[PDB]
Amino acid sequence: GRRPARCYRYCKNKPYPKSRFCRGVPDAKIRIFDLGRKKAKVDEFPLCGHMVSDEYEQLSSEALEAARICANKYMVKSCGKDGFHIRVRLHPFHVIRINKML
Amino acid sequence: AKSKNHTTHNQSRKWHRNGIKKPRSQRYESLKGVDPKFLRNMRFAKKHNKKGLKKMQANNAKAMAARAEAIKALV
Amino acid sequence: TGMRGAFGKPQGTVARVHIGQVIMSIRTKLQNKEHVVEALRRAKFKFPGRQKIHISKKWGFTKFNADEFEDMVAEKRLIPDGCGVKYIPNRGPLDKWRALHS
RNA sequence: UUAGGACCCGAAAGAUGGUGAACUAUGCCUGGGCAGGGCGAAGCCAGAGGAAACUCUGGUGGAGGUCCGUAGCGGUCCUGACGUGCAAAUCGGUCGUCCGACCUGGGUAUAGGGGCGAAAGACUAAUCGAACCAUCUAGUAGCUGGUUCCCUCCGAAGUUUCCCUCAGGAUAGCUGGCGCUCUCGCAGACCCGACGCACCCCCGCCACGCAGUUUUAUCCGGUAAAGCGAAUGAUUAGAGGUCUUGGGGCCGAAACGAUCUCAACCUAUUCUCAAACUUUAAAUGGGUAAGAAGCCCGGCUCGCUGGCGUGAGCCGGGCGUGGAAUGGAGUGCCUAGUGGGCCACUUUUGGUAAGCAGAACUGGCGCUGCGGGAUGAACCGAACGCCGGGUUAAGGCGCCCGAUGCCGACGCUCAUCAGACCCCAGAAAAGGUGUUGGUUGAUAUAGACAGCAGGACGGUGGCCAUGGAAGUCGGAAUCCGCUAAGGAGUGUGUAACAACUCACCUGCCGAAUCAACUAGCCCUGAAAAUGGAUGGCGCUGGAGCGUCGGGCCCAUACCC
RNA sequence: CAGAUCUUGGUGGUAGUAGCAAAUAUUCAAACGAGAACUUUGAAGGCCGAAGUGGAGAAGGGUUCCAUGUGAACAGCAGU
RNA sequence: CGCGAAGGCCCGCGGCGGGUGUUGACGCGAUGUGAUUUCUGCCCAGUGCUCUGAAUGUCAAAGUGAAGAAAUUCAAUGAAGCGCGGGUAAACGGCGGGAGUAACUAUGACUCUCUUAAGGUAGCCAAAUGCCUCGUCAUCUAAUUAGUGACGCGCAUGAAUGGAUGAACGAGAUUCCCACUGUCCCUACCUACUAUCCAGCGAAACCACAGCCAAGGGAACGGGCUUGGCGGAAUCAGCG
RNA sequence: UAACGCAGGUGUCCUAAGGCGAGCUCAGGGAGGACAGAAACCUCCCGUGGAGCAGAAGGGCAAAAGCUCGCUUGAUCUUGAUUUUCAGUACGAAUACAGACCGUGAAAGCGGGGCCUCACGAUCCUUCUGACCUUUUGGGUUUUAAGCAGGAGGUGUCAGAAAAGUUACCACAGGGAUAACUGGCUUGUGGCGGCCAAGCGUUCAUAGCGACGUCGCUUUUUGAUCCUUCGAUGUCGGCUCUUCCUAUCAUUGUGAAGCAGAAUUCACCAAGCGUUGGAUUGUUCACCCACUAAUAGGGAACGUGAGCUGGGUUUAGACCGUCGUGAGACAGGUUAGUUUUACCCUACUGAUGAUGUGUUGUUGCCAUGGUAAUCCUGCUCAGUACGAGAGGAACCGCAGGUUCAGACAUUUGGUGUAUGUGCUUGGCUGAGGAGCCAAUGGGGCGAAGCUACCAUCUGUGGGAUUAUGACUGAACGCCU
RNA sequence: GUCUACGGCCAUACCACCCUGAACGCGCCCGAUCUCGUCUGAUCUCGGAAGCUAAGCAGGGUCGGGCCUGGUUAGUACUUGGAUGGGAGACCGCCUGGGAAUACCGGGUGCUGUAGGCUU
Repeated sequence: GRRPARCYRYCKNKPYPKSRFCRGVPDAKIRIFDLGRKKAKVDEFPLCGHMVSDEYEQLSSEALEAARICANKYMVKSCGKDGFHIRVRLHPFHVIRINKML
Repeated sequence: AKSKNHTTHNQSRKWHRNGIKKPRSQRYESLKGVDPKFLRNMRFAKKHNKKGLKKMQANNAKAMAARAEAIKALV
Repeated sequence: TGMRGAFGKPQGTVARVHIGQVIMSIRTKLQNKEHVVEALRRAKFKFPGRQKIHISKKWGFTKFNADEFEDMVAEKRLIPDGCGVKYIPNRGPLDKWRALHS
């Protein structure tokens, strides 16, 4: 169903990463962590823009798929198609559990 | 039938309401567990000071008097 | 099932951020300051909570920083390799690196 | 603990021995009763018809577990009346059968694990899925209820292990009583401690001992943190180097000779992680040792130990208390209650969460009142004999209510939903030239931002798209001159639009102007069910919010 | 003794309240009498309407039968 | 289905005891189904019942032999019942699943196949039995989860644990039409006995104390407590 | 140091996989060699565990604890002590010792099972083994039995009973430590509303919607929980009745369009006022026919059983299907099935009376509480504005209606026991006449009275402002 | 200065290389009668001294990999104890005290006990 991200927003369990003891984990909805002109040498782009968190929270890998597209979808219209370079500095590792109780 | 499980948190008050935490350290702790081969001997060394009057302390008696005579000259 | 035994089975995957962690990062030319600063706030809306946005002092994605970087590249302590720059320390047998290349 | 009930009262049941068929169930003997009408079976007579079989028509006849229906017997519907009634099952209307398997009196039979049953577990003296009466009997019950005078002193548990154990017990634990062995001021008029004191101080003398503490010395671990160009695992992105490779191929030996070209690899780098990964690795924490149970010499003993050493144990002799702070320690019995727990700061597992379930440490509530939180287990202060005086903590000081009736200090805010105090019963992502501060970049006498002074200019519907586009779906394209001044074009609606119109600035007037971020308060975001709650009334130079002063109020606390 | 839906005995509020409504119906005069809606006589109006609100019996009751008298008590008001 | 009486079924504490039986197979006793009409399919593997038995596998009191000093140890011999073998379903009961195939596509005569002791035959229905289900089609209605009539792939229909049907009958269960009406639209009015008031006579349930509310907290729904709104003697008929 | 937390394993396996000693070194990789290949066998090199040690995982280990050889049975007999299981009780397992007899090794040493952590069992009873064993009841011999010590036969609910169902015919002790209703806390799920803005809306992100993401609210959905009641709160729906809410279907006032007019869609102040008649089903729900301005959603212990109904759940009787061998069960179908009490207090609607002005009476004022009116059609405006056209309204008037409210009896209808007057059946006073009885005999017509959307009349004026539109006008020389 | 035999600590002792050797002190080595084990006298065992430092070994070197000890990272992270501290909440500031680790940058590359030689 919906399972809105209000439920899994705080960080209230010990890390439970995808390993041999946790099978059946799906694949995260984000797969391409780098996009733009990736071959650009370090001489090229000296203005590194950051986004920094401010709450010790959890970000769903659902969001990272749409945050990557949303910021990419703008830059393409602004700079060009090989004028920038984007890297998601966060990886979804900590699988989160669900229970169907009807 | 269904019921609640335990909890354990007055374990420290009852603990120290009374209760001295030492085993009464003591001189002459009992010889319980020593090597029997070793212990047999120390039962013999005792046995040949507790037996008789002429053999052992006749040597003790002489040496003591020298301890008696030697020390007095200093005073 | 009546909650007689409720350990969840996995779904979805989440990533955690600490206060000060860096979520997303963008490289660009120095003339595209504004294109970065507002594309990120466009991305900021697909994330729970609030994230600060600022432009880094660090040249590109390198470990090294603002405009002292061009000296070392000239001084021959860094060399550009793809998306990054190698640090050339002096503990390595530079008498077998200078002998190789001054 | 056994019993005589065995604290008192309490079961559903079990056994022995007897009384009932006057209700009812059924068989039998012997007696009583059943208006009035319909339908019209056999059998009989006559008439007609036919060869006969026998067929038609009209009568007579009075059969039936037959029909309408009264007594009698029963009990369908109104789910009618009464429902502390007329009645512990009746009454009114409406109903079924009424010559038969019919209804009824009396006499006799069958009796409880038995009778009897056209069979519903029905009936057996208003009681039946085994009656009634007396006795075993005061039957057992980890299970409810109740337990009778005052004061004083002490005062818990809801946890361990085992149990056909989960509402109970045994066992540790916690609690009380009775003491006992010593120190000890119950120490004198002779002047103590390389050990403690009262006091000449202890001829007798445990000053030795011990702690929910720290100091000093030495051990111990693997949590937080951190790390992965450190092992295992997970994982992204480029660079460079040539082996099997391909896919596209070229030659036709053959092209990883070369060269394009991706690629599995290797090399150094890089992005991000781990409760069941870890090189490092804290805070807090766990034992020990802190002297007489010692320091030190001389001698003796051996059936073990062997260079001649021995390790242990015995005798004898000199030095006694040896880090800080606190008051006395040690020890033996008998033991009732408890073994349903709960809450909070923190640490923390399952869960979306829960006034949910489950754990560690500490403190609370139960067992506990008192001041404050308007009200309340558990929050803040504080622990209770009966009182007077004084001062306080937490709270507060418009009035309810003891206290600001200080001419209290600096500020912020208009709410047609203001705000008003730990736990707490006061909602968010997002917005606001409402308002008050801050940060950053600019521009202003080579003089500002306005407004007056001209406007989206023309080659030009450029070239094209043809998709219609003179600013528009959409196009590699997308300039010139003016350089005050206008993008081969930005918001409105469209037949291609006309049209509204989205900029730069000439001269004057002449000192502050622009933009973006940013936090404080206020506002929007903000929907629910009796009338409705910062505690109420009310409050706006505050009785609202922030940072703070003097003074003042009283608890069973502190002082006399 | 305060309790045990405690045992026995007693008394309240409820309360002068619910209630004295099944089957048509009584009225006038007179008598004894202290007293009369109710007893008795007379007059009238009604019903039970011969499967009876009639005349006799069996079970069962056991003196209720009949007469004289009484005004404690009972006859859910009263009463000769 | 049992039974020819030194018997079947049965009572009984016990006897040359008693009931059926003052009976005798056109009878007594034990069952199942339920008038008539028309039919009563396949399975004896399972669970029972019964029938026989030499060469008998197991088999207990006696009884017989062997060794021992004896108690005893051993062996052979060995009835009924079991084990072995027949019958019986109007005895309890039970009665399949896959593919492929005809001239458009859907269906399947047919063929292949695995598997039981048989594979549900005659009939019948979304029925008192059909979860999906308010099945699909038609009828009656303007509108019908209901009734009816067909269809059958029927979770889970079916032959005496009877199937199907059918004139008469039923205080049995359902649907519709004609007539009728206060059931209703929409309530009104009339009568009798009460209710009501008076004289007389007069009970019982019940009762911690008592009885106005809103919000708060609380054992998480207060009549009492906190903050408020407020409050007047004594009462009569009603009311839920 | 806990939960029906997590990822797993055991009831076994070994005469060697135990005990020694010796000699080697593994996994993996590279380069070379007849067949020979990526994958046999031969050689060299690199090789800190990357292999193996029975199995679960952790720990441990390279001249071993791994591999291969040679010999053996320390897996033997007997005392005690100690550790792990929070009773410092057992079993089990294990560690140091000691007394014996041995194994291997020249040797020092090691070894009384497996490299460590699990692989297991009381009393009673039976069975085997042991000594010149004890007893066998007045003495003796023998057979037999009883003893003492040590193993085995097993209780897996594993500190250890010998044990099948149903009860809807049920019973008793109790339980809110314990379920079915509300009432609580949460909000997954259900419902509703925002933010961002890729697009859809031929043109264009935002007239109307809005994916990828994210934030909340509500308790009218089902859940999760067990706090209150099991010495009883009567548990589904429908009928009747009141009030309340807004998240508004229609009505009054308004904003916007891709809005010409008509119809419409999004929104604001807004709960005053309305939101229907019916077939089927027990229905809440659903689906339909019809009218209408619309046929909006809800709450009050899932309102409302001393208000009713009892249709369906849900007792006892029954039949069918399925299951069970059987009693019986179904969270499948059908049928028949007792609904109790008000007079108490309170509230509520009515009705006497109360304190005070000396006592009475008349005529009136308003402090307060209640509140009430709502909706539509037709004519005209007008076939006009608007539109190519098809189509097509409003404001002011005129006339009437639906819903509701208050009355009234002139008319119409109903009532009727003025028991009024006739007709009339059966019986009864001898008959005529006049009458009576039949619970009001029956039936005509009916005064007064009470009554009906079934007849009749009447139903209203201002003030303050909200939404929105504006005037003047700064902050900010313009502009609002 | 150093070696040999037996060792303690067990990498500052290792590993890759390159350079030089202080009596055969250790080794390389020449053979297989005997002791002894092999497919092989390569290993193991046994008998010697013709040569040899080339190799082992030792000493040194590498702006070496490693390794030990320091420094910055940092008084950052983390945390014992307190509050009627902020925040709806995630969390955060403060007082009291304790207090780390990579990146990066330097320094170091065996000490030694007993017995026995060598002055090459």
